[PDB]
Amino acid sequence: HMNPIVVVHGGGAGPISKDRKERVHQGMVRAATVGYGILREGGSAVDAVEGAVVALEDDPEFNAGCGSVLNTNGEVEMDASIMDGKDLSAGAVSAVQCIANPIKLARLVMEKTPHCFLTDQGAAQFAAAMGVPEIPGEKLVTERNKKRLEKEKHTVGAVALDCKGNVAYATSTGGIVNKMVGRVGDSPCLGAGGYADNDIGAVSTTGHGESILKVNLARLTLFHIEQGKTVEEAADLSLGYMKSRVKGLGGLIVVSKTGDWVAKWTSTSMPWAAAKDGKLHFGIDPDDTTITDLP
Amino acid sequence: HMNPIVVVHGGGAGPISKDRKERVHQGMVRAATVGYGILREGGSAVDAVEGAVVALEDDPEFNAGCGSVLNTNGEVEMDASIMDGKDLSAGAVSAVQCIANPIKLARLVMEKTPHCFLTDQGAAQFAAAMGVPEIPGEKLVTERNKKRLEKEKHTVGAVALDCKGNVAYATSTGGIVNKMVGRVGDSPCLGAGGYADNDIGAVSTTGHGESILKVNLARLTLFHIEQGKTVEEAADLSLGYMKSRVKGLGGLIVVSKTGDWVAKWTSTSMPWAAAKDGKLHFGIDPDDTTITDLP
Ligand SMILES: N[C@@H](CC(=O)O)C(=O)O
Ligand SMILES: N[C@@H](CC(=O)O)C(=O)O
Ligand code: NA
Ligand code: NA
Repeated sequence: HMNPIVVVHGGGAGPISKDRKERVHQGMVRAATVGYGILREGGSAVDAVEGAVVALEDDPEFNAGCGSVLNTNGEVEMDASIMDGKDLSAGAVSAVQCIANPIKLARLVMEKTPHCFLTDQGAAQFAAAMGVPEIPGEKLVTERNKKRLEKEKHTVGAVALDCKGNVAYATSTGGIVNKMVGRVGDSPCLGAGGYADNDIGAVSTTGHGESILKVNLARLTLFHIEQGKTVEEAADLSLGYMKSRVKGLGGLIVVSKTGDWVAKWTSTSMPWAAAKDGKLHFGIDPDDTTITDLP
Repeated sequence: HMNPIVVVHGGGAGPISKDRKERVHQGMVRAATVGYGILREGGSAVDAVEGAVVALEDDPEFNAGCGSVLNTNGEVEMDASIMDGKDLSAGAVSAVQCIANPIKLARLVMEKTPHCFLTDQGAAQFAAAMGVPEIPGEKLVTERNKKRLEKEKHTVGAVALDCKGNVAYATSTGGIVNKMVGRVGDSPCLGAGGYADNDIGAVSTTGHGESILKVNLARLTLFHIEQGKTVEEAADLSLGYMKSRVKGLGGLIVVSKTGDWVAKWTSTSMPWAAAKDGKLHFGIDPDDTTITDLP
């Protein structure tokens, strides 16, 4: 049986407030442990990535679910995708409003529809039909995101490997601040915001969404892994190509089917945490990584 | 400088009857003629692919624009995307309504916004801003498509290389008949419905969208070329993979950076056409190709 692992991220970005680092760090910690606790029971890779991401959606320090950034209209529209590495089954939603957990809906699309990707109004209709509570549009909006929008008006994810050796990813976001209405980035798009294949590995992405789409970052990262590269080498190859070809910056987390894993980025920062073998790992800035025992 | 070449497809299909087959011919020659016309006239691969698909969008005989299949509530929902190989510039729309030419709307996304993908409500507001006409949904609904919907309950593309060596793809669709409200297929998804890259080539795909999304069919084809497989070898294996892994059928058109091209499909039939060196290649069933002179 495979030594299970979960990696998590809370979004590529620039410099982060030191005080905020503590809310983010604890955010990372709680999502990774949630993830590892679901795996602990011998739970599935899909379960673990879904659970990890639900936690980060509910945590207002991260741009997904509650605390999602605001579009040009000062409003929240969310993107999500989830993928099962066994049969490449996938679920995705784009442009969804006034709901707690985009990733759960994405999982609802994967499991309770013959499709893989629902959008905007039909995603809203699907949500209702599945008994997803509509939560007030103001409970997702925070004051710090309001001050983010005003200045400009003048993403979370997880990968897992379960005890049976399956891999999965989950990525969730409110997008980029001051985005057009109905803008869809890479997060809900298979191959871009993440990919998962048992014959290679699983990936969740973050960074400049258009650029991530343009280069199909998640799959590319795996193209390099098939071709015999280490998880690190491949991550640097893929992010380096996104920087070199289209001048976009980003980050990613990845676990291979051998359970070798890495977080690597070309944004200034990328909060990440991984749980493997009863230890929790954490980082924000490159070459600055701490490790603690995980009960 | 290179000889220009356009390849169009009219989508994967089951068996095609007598009447439909010849009508398919006419639409395909029109579109290949418009695209090639553009190419012989110093126009871009992007202009060529856009022109071809518009032709097939306007034509009620094809599943895109006028003549789109209807969703679960008798309404036309359309996806389209376009991509330029030079820089990986791209645009796309998903679940758009009440407009004749979603591919034209996809081009504006590329060239007028800083976004690559719009959906539904957002897409409509950007259409209104760009002056795209707002016709009633019914006028895109044909009589044939009314019939198939009541019967179910009980895609078009173009790739071009230009004289300047730019490659592009376009893909447009009405989706699949009786699709859930707001279901999004491969067609507006870079790497799925298509991919253009001046340094490899361009692919446009068709068939069961959910399969195409999962395997990233278009980008997968281009990967094979990158390994040194020829364009037909590339298509054979990428389509081969969609078959074994996700149980998925469809087809593609591919053009290498150097001029080579093919149409391949694992589905029953895929209407297609090509134009290069003053010749028109056309077929629907495997190896039925009529190579004729273009004046
Ligand atoms: N990839 C996200 C941004 C982020 O990762 O923060 C988007 O463009 O939607
Ligand atoms: N791929 C298209 C349908 C097709 O090409 O047959 C879609 O799923 O929307
Ligand atoms: Na959040
Ligand atoms: Na049409």
